[PDB]
Amino acid sequence: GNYNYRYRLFRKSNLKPFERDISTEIYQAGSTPCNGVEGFNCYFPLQSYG
Amino acid sequence: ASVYAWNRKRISNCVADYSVLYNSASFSTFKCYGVSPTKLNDLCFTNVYA
Repeated sequence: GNYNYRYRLFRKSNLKPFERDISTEIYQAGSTPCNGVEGFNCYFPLQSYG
Repeated sequence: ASVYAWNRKRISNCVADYSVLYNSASFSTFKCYGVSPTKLNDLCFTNVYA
């Protein structure tokens, strides 16, 4: 399994055309704030292909 | 109910506030395989099988 290729599953809004966003910021998918800490409804934006 | 005789609850003819169910912290697993969790309060479906 090669995991060197990563895609962004989660983002707060859609990208603009020809826009590159390389920010590894935690994503708030729920009501409880994350404050940069992983947990419930706080998922890493980058996930690897299997 | 037991898993071999799982009850099938039909939810229809009503308004569902999935945000209230989503924001409860006691749920340790909330995984959607065909829809988006944040779009449950916007989409409309014929009936729901529980």
